[PDB]
Formats: sequence, structure tokens, C-alpha cells
Amino acid sequence: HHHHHHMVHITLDRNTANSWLIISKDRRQVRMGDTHQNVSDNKERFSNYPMVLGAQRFSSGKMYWEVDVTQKEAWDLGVCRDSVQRKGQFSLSPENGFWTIWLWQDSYEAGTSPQTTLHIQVPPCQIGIFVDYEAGVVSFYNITDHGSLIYTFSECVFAGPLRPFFNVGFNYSGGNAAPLKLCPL
Ligand SMILES: C[C@@H](O)c1cnn(C2CCCC2)c1
Repeated sequence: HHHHHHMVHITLDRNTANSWLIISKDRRQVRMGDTHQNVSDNKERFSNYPMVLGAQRFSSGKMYWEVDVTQKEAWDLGVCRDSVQRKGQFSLSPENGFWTIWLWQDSYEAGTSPQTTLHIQVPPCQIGIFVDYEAGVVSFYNITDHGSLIYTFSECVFAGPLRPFFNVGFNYSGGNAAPLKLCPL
């Protein structure tokens, strides 16, 4: 793909983070702590899941960023509406304001309703995410496999400002402690 020139510098918004997350000083990395991180509660924080938003809000244009997922067993990545539900249980679907893919139990799926099986021959260590606001498109690329397409959501109805979306996953297995990292331009 040739989306690299729409690169944006994403940073994580501490105030949205689940209270078990540890965000690095540079706000470019996040990992599961395996305990409460000694922060106050607020209405922005995702309560049920180890999720956080990027600080940046997008309402126009084309945006691209990359995320490192090396050695993780489970994660969700994509974009979401600024107005998504923060408290209680919910599914990742466009109807709920999310445009995501995930890894879970050695398989990759797109967050449609119901979910869609992805076909990945080379397990990715870094994922590229492209958003074209006007076109209603969110696309995912396998940087480890020369930038091959993973999935395209089209006819998206964003219905509001968009924010980068991250889930580091639980670490019940002791095999999923590795961070999500925003990769340099
Ligand atoms: C995501 C965070 O808010 C959360 C949800 N559940 N848990 C732990 C309670 C027992 C082990 C897992 C932590």
C-alpha cells in the first residue's frame, strides 16, 4: 500500500485507560499491570476490559498509524466513536461504534456482527491502520508481510469524531504481558 504519507503521531489518553493499565511516560506504549494502578475512577475509563483510547480525534481526512503486537496472545485494535460506551459489557461491532480486528486463541477476526474470519499466512508483529473519514473506510495491513491487506471495513457510518482504540487483552495465561507499542514514523 501507499498510505504511509498520511502518518499521524498517536499518543494514549491516560484518562480513558482502564485502571489496571500502565501507559509509558512518552504515552506511546501500554501494558496490562496485573493489579490496580492507584488512579482515581472517572466516567471516561473503560471499566470491564483492559482498553484505552488515543488522545487524537479525527473528523476529516486520511490518517495512518502502526502498532507493534510482538509476542502477544490476545489484543483488539482499530478506531471507535468518541461516544462509545465505557462502563459495563459490550461487543466490538460497528453498531456499537467500533471498527476493529483482534487476535484470540491463535485466530484473527474482524469485529463485524457476527465476527468475520481473517486469512493471515504470516502472523503479524506490526499492524498498519488506515482511516479515510470521507470515504467511510477503515483498513488493516500486515507490516510483517510487506504491507499485505488484512481487512477493509467499507460503507462505515462513523456518526461522530473517531479515536484510535486499543485493547491489550487479559493475561490469565501469563503469556500475554507484552505491551502494545505505537511504532515510529
Ligand atoms: C480489566 C480490569 O478492570 C479487570 C477486570 N477483571 N479483572 C481481574 C479480577 C480478577 C482477575 C481479573 C481485572
